[PDB]
Amino acid sequence: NVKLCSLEEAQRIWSAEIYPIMDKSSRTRLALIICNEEFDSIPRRTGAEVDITGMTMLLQNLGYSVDVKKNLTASDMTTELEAFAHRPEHKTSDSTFLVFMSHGIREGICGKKHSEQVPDILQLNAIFNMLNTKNCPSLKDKPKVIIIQACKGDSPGVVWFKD
Amino acid sequence: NVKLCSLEEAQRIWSAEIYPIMDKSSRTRLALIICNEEFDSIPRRTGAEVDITGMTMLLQNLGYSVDVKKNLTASDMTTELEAFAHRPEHKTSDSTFLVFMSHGIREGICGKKHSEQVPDILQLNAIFNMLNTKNCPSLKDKPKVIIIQACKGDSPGVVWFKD
Amino acid sequence: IKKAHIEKDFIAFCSSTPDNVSWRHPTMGSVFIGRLIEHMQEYACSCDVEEIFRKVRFSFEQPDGRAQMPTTERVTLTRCFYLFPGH
Amino acid sequence: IKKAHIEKDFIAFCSSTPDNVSWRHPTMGSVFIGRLIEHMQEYACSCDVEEIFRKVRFSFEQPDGRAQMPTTERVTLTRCFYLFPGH
Repeated sequence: NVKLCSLEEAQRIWSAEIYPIMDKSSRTRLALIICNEEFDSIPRRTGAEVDITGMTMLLQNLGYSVDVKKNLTASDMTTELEAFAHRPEHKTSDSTFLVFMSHGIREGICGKKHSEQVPDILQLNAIFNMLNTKNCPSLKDKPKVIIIQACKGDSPGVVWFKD
Repeated sequence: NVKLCSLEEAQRIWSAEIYPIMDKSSRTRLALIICNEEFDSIPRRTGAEVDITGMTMLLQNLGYSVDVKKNLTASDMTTELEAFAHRPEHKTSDSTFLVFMSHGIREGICGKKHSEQVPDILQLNAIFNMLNTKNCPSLKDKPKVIIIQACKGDSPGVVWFKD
Repeated sequence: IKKAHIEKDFIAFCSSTPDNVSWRHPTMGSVFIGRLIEHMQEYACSCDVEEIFRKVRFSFEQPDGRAQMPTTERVTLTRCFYLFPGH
Repeated sequence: IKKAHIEKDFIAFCSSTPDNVSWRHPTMGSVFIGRLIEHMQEYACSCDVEEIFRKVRFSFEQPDGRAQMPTTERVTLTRCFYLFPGH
């Protein structure tokens, strides 16, 4: 589904300020999609299956082996992210994509058990920490792309004006 | 001190995805530098005068009228930022630069009165709020560049490895 | 022992600005996700991810109907990330 | 009344990553500031601010001596910001 970069197009792009790409036949690119659709205290995220489908197909077509995890608490997300960061395939990869799709608030991403009374939140800070040079040395010097579909609060995000 | 963009160079850059620049003779570009050098409870930031000089000269050479404010508390910084956002010259400007240089911690930028016991902190969130579409309508649709020289905490920002 | 940056070569792309909502159609999916896919499909061949993300932000420029503004966060990319699709 | 995005066309460039120190020479000044000035002087003519900031980050790539990694934050630039110096 992705428009291809031709050999002359890649030659036009290629000098010393581009991330190096590994050989197609030997590389083991990994990507992870975490999507919460069903919640204990928040309405179902209908349409999330459309999001999972599109993102899975796109990332696969870009050369990534895609793992999909559904309906997890923040603790489960943490465990999954820790396991993902430890994957040996990253050593023979040149990059990674992390996709998060859920309900969200100012503090971060909602786990399936989230409530106003009892918070179940994965902080963006924690995602970076779990994927940093200390906790994920295999992705040192390699681009790590984090995509997050979620509210960052309940404000419509607008101001009104007359003139 | 800035290498100039030639007429053919500007024609090479110019299509619909570039911020529009106002006429040189009619535009009133503004920039603000807030630099804390002397503190009540933190050592003097020796060399800050070098920073003020360089940033002032650069921003002036890029066409900005530069205002410099020194040794302020977070409240004073807030008052100054509010006054800056209200400046009518922004209406006949196409952009702005905000430069902050001080001691810093995780929470934000240190005011001159800052201590571990009694915090004097300007949060990055507040800077964005004071310059947003509601509080600064004159810079709607115009690029706002925020530059911050400060620690974001006391960690050396490194991990060690054998191999 | 040798030193390495604790945090480097990251980019985050979020569906909206801090404090603010992101929208999702019950049958057509999340608008940010759909917009991202379409731009990645079109521009991965010719643009680096930072450029693509900027293009995505541009598509949301007009605050028509259910307004939102995607945001790039915590960028420590030191080089351009081109996906070179097909390679 | 008409709607407008509350937050748009911002870019922040910080001297280091969250949690981490930024360095300042007592006589030569802050390294991030000095590096930024030099890159703005050289690349304002040909590169947009996002590109320039990326170039600045690249200059800090090697964690030699007093390591730090400048970070771009809260980016809602919908277009390229070229300074067109001389214009």
